[PDB]
Amino acid sequence: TKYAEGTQPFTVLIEGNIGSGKTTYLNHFEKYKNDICLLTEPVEKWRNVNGVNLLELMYKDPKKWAMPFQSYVTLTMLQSHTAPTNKKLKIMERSIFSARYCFVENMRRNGSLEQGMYNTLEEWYKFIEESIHVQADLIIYLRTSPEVAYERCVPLKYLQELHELHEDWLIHPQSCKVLVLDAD
Amino acid sequence: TKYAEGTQPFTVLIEGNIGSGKTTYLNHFEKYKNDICLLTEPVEKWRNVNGVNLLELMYKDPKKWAMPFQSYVTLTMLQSHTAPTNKKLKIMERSIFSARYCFVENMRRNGSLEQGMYNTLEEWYKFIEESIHVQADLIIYLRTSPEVAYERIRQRCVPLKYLQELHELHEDWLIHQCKVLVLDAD
Ligand SMILES: Cc1cn([C@H]2C[C@H](N=[N+]=[N-])[C@@H](CO)O2)c(=O)[nH]c1=O
Ligand SMILES: Cc1cn([C@H]2C[C@H](N=[N+]=[N-])[C@@H](CO)O2)c(=O)[nH]c1=O
Repeated sequence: TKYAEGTQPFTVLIEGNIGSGKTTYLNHFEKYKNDICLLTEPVEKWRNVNGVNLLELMYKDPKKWAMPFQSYVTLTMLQSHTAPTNKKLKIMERSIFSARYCFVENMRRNGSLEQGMYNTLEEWYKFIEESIHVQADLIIYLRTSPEVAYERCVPLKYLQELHELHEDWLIHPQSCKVLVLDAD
Repeated sequence: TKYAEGTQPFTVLIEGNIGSGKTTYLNHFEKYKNDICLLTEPVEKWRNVNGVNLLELMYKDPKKWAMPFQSYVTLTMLQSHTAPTNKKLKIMERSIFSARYCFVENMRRNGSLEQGMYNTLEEWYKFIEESIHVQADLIIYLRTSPEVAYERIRQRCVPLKYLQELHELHEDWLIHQCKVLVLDAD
C-alpha cells in the first residue's frame, strides 16, 4: 500500500560528514556498474531546477532559501529512493535520513530555518513515512573527525555541528544496521 | 502501487473562488454526517502548525512565507485526499488541484513565489502524481463573478483584483478545459 513497496533491491546508504571521502568510496563500486545500481547525491539536480541554481541561492541567503532548498533535497532523495531498477543491489550516497536528521536539524539549530519552516518540512517527513517506502538495509558510516574532514572551504564549526548530528543519529529511531568505518 | 490506491469512495470536490459560498454549500450535507465523509478546507491546520500560524505569516510577508505555506497547504490537501473512511461518498472543500492551478499559479504571476520556489513546488506536484493516488470523480464549480464574491465577503477582506486573478484561473482550469458541474452561485 505504500508507494514503491516491494520494488527495491537490497539498499546500502553511504553516510558521512562533508569530506568524509564518500565520492571516493562510491567510485570503488563503479567497475560493477552492471550489477549494482549507483546513485550519487543529486547535487546536479540541486544546481539546476529548470534553470534555477538552488544550491548557490542557499549559500547566498539561507534565511530565505533554506526552506525551498531542503524541500527540494527531500524530493530528490525520494526520487532516488523510489527509482526503479532491475539490479539486485543498490547503493546511494546520502539519503532522506541524512537530509532530515543532519542538514535540516542543523539549520533549525543555527536558525537558518525559522520555526514555521522547520515544522512544514517535519510534517512532510512524517507524511512521507506513512506514504512512501524508503528501502534502507544497511548504512555505511564513513566516520571521521571534523578536523580531518577540514583538510579536504566550509567553516570548521559547521563540520563539527554536522559531525555531532551524524554521531547522534548513527552511534548513540531506525533498526537499520549501521557499519562504522574509520575514514581518518 | 500508488499510495491510497483502492482505498477511497466516490469523491466530490467543491471548488470556487473566495466567497463563492463553499462553506454554505458543504453545510447542506451536514445532516448526512453518517453517510457522507465531509472534509472542510484545512484552514485550522494552516493556522496552527505546532503553534506557528502560517496563514498570518503569509499575509504579512508573502515573499518569505508563500513557499512554506503552499508547501504545507499541499500536504494538508494530501492528508484529506488520502484519509481513510468507511463511507460510500466523500466530499472535500477545495483540493490539491485548486491549490496548484489557482493559488500557487497566481502567486507565481504576482511574484510572491520567485522562480526557484515555484519550481520546487511544481517538482513536488509532479512527484505527487506519480506516487500518491488523488481520488477525484466530480468537481462541483460554484461559479461566481469577482464582484459578487467581493460583495459576499465585504458583507461577511481580499482586494478585488486578487479575486479577478483567481477567477480567471478557476475559469481556465474548469471551463476552458474528471467531470465538472458548473453552478451559478450569483
Ligand atoms: C544532503 C544535503 C546536502 N547539503 C549540502 C552540503 C554540501 N555542501 N557543500 N559543499 C552540498 C553538497 O553535498 O549540499 C544540504 O545543505 N542539505 C542536505 O540535506
Ligand atoms: C487552498 C489555498 C488557500 N489559500 C488562502 C486563500 C484564503 N484567504 N483568505 N481570506 C485562505 C483561506 O481559504 O487561504 C492559499 O493561499 N493557498 C491555497 O492553496
